[PDB]
Amino acid sequence: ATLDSWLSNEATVARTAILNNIGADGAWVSGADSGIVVASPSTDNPDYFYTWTRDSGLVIKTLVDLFRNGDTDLLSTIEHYISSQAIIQGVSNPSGDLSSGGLGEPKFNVDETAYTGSWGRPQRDGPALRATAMIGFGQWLLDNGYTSAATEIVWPLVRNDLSYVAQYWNQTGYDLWEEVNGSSFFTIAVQHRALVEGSAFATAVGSSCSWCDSQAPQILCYLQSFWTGSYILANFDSSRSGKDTNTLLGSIHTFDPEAGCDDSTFQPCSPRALANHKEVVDSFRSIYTLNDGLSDSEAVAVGRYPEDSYYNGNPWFLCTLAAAEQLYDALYQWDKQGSLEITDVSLDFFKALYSGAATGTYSSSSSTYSSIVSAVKTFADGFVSIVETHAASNGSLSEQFDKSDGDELSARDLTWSYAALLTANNRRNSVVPPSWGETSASSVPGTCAATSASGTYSSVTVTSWPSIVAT
Ligand SMILES: *[C@@H]1O[C@H](CO)[C@@H](O[C@@H]2O[C@H](CO)[C@@H](O[C@@H]3O[C@H](CO[C@H]4O[C@H](CO[C@H]5O[C@H](CO)[C@@H](O)[C@H](O)[C@@H]5O)[C@@H](O)[C@H](O[C@H]5O[C@H](CO)[C@@H](O)[C@H](O)[C@@H]5O)[C@@H]4O)[C@@H](O)[C@H](O[C@H]4O[C@H](CO)[C@@H](O)[C@H](O)[C@@H]4O[C@H]4O[C@H](CO)[C@@H](O)[C@H](O)[C@@H]4O[C@H]4O[C@H](CO)[C@@H](O)[C@H](O)[C@@H]4O)[C@@H]3O)[C@H](O)[C@H]2NC(C)=O)[C@H](O)[C@H]1NC(C)=O
Ligand SMILES: *[C@@H]1O[C@H](CO)[C@@H](O[C@@H]2O[C@H](CO)[C@@H](O[C@@H]3O[C@H](CO)[C@@H](O)[C@H](O[C@H]4O[C@H](CO)[C@@H](O)[C@H](O)[C@@H]4O[C@H]4O[C@H](CO)[C@@H](O)[C@H](O)[C@@H]4O)[C@@H]3O)[C@H](O)[C@H]2NC(C)=O)[C@H](O)[C@H]1NC(C)=O
Ligand SMILES: C[C@H]1O[C@H](O[C@H]2[C@H](O)[C@@H](O)[C@@H](O[C@H]3[C@H](O)[C@@H](O)[C@@H](O)O[C@@H]3CO)O[C@@H]2CO)[C@H](O)[C@@H](O)[C@@H]1N[C@H]1C=C(CO)[C@@H](O)[C@H](O)[C@H]1O
Ligand SMILES: *[C@H]1O[C@H](CO)[C@@H](O)[C@H](O)[C@@H]1O
Ligand SMILES: *[C@H]1O[C@H](CO)[C@@H](O)[C@H](O)[C@@H]1O
Ligand SMILES: *[C@H]1O[C@H](CO)[C@@H](O)[C@H](O)[C@@H]1O
Ligand SMILES: *[C@H]1O[C@H](CO)[C@@H](O)[C@H](O)[C@@H]1O
Ligand SMILES: *[C@H]1O[C@H](CO)[C@@H](O)[C@H](O)[C@@H]1O
Ligand SMILES: *[C@H]1O[C@H](CO)[C@@H](O)[C@H](O)[C@@H]1O
Ligand SMILES: *[C@H]1O[C@H](CO)[C@@H](O)[C@H](O)[C@@H]1O
Ligand SMILES: *[C@H]1O[C@H](CO)[C@@H](O)[C@H](O)[C@@H]1O
Ligand SMILES: *[C@H]1O[C@H](CO)[C@@H](O)[C@H](O)[C@@H]1O
Ligand SMILES: *[C@H]1O[C@H](CO)[C@@H](O)[C@H](O)[C@@H]1O
Repeated sequence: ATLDSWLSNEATVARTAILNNIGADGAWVSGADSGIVVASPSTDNPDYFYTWTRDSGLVIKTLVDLFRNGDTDLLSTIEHYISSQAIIQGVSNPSGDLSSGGLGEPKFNVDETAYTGSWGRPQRDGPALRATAMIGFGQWLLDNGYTSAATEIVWPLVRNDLSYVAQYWNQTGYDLWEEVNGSSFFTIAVQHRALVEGSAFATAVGSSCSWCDSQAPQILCYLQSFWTGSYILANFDSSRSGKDTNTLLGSIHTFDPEAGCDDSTFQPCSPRALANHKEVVDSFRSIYTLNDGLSDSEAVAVGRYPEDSYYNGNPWFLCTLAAAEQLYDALYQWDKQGSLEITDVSLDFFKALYSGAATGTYSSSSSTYSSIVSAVKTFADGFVSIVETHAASNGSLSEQFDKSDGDELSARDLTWSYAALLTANNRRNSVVPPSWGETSASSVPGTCAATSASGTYSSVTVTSWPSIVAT
């Protein structure tokens, strides 16, 4: 269709735009140091000309997956990023120093100096996301015989971030949207993931991560509290409803292609994640004029949370794409398992798309399976069409699009918007990320304990990168 062709061309635009936003050769961000991912080239109204640990980590993880799939030209970009982080980790900032909380700092100036003004800090999801991005490259390094780079450069940087996660996971902080000071689903979910793959990586380089091991099961134990019985609570200590795309992001970014539809880890096809998906998406159906007239079986423009007032509260490209990505992941999981199950928890999600839905197990060769996956694929593609409809003619994706007229607003050419497009497109094409070991990390302890474990901190100096040839 035109969606297919638009996506193929947009994926090329997205890759280029991301590179334009990374220093020190990025065309849109002169001033940014080497390997510094800038959130947006917008220097004013709003000023997003800074580097966020979260956006950077999410973007780099996307680039690492493309690289491992054959986009070898991204190698230098990844190396520069890792080199820049060795410096950033040691930058004394309002959150602290390397070993005293500095790693939880949300953003920095593009020249690698600390941002000293007031900001919602700390944001504990950053160290987890940065660790996950680096671990993926470290795995490639190990697999391709560059053991030294993995052991001496990557591992020590990762060890710092994992120590921060294990030490402070059970403390409040700001959510990914930088507004709620409390405890957040997305954050807890990505932290659990980071400790699990961090322990596997530590073992691989001949070291260990005892703190990853003791804390991961406890974080997972706590993660269960976010399920309300009908949807996933985005944050504790909040007065909002709790329906928030924060939860869809938590699911797609902790998706493991080897995982079943596990409720404990909220995988994309888990009854809990599907039930949550309908609750979150439905919360935007009546608040945006842009959604007027659409029925419940049709995709709609999705924002962050229904109570949002940032720029008056509008749909976001990355949030609308996350709604589609969770479904592409679920389709992949159902296909790989050879069946789909409908339970009392997920019945409403399915019934909205296929009125004949009934609880039961449906094999991939059954008529019901076929009807359901077709309906789900159409629904998912629907979200992507809404994005296509509001992107600029040359493919530019801003942070938000107007709730009434769909015009682009807020930060222009948002790097995260482009990475979200690349991942949704990949999943749509059944291109999945490497597994993180969910299959041996979904067991919940019988009793949850408020605890922590302190790891270790040590400053890393990147003397030089070996002549790595990636073919
Ligand atoms: C698809 O096509 C689109 C359209 O062409 C492409 O998007 C355009 O991309 C160009 C860059 O190639 C952008 O140029 C920059 O513009 C800003 C000013 O932007 C504001 O004003 C624009 C003009 O407004 C007026 O005209 C329009 C009609 O043309 C009219 O409608 C409007 O009412 C008004 O009359 C606006 O268009 C623009 O809006 C956009 O952004 C909004 C905010 O994000 C968003 O909400 C909107 O929806 C819209 O998207 C906005 O209001 C210039 O400031 C900027 O100049 C800097 O960069 C150039 C080099 O790139 C440099 O020569 C300048 O000296 C200056 O450099 C500073 O900033 C750089 C980073 O931006 C930095 O690297 C430099 O070192 C330097 O930084 C230092 O100083 C700053 C001072 O603030 C400081 O903060 C730093 O710390 C540091 O010390 C560019 O000229 C267009 O804005 C943009 N247009 C649109 C509509 O988006 C798109 O890229 C294409 N996509 C693809 C994939 O190809
Ligand atoms: C550190 O780790 C410990 C151990 O894991 C954490 O302790 C657990 O904390 C959770 C969350 O407080 C707690 O769960 C609550 O149990 C209560 C009953 O014992 C419930 O009343 C409470 O209900 C809320 O959550 C439900 C979903 O589970 C919602 O359906 C319900 O509407 C409630 O949500 C509203 O109210 C809360 C106030 O609790 C508010 O913050 C929300 O925004 C929302 O408005 C929870 O189920 C566990 O019992 C605790 N476990 C133990 C063993 O003590 C601790 O929270 C961690 N601390 C940090 C900072 O990480
Ligand atoms: C970029 C960021 O901007 C906004 O956040 C800041 C607010 O503008 C400030 O007002 C202040 O928010 C405080 C509230 O006013 C207060 O009522 C209470 O909620 O505490 C808040 C924190 O102290 O500071 C905010 C920064 O912490 C906007 O609300 C926020 O959502 C924006 N974040 C986006 C930007 C990027 C960069 O691409 C992403 O990393 C985030 O995920 C986006 O959500
Ligand atoms: C998640 O992982 C646990 C082990 O930690 C399994 O028991 C479960 O079946 C799933 O694979
Ligand atoms: C599954 O595994 C976890 C540890 O990962 C245990 O805590 C749980 O009791 C179950 O054996
Ligand atoms: C948190 O609590 C656990 C036990 O509940 C300890 O093992 C840990 O050292 C920390 O005190
Ligand atoms: C994390 O916090 C626990 C308390 O829950 C401490 O015992 C531990 O030393 C670390 O500081
Ligand atoms: C956590 O606590 C341990 C023991 O005090 C330290 O070694 C570590 O640096 C972190 O502060
Ligand atoms: C924690 O442990 C690391 C790795 O063993 C040390 O290098 C560091 O100094 C701290 O003692
Ligand atoms: C802690 O560990 C780092 C990474 O190996 C070293 O650079 C530092 O000198 C200290 O041994
Ligand atoms: C590790 O941390 C030190 C400061 O404690 C820095 O000088 C070094 O560049 C690295 O970031
Ligand atoms: C890397 O190593 C250098 C010394 O070669 C230190 O100055 C830096 O703090 C980091 O440990
Ligand atoms: C690169 O190698 C130098 C050799 O002196 C170290 O000092 C530095 O810590 C980095 O590992």
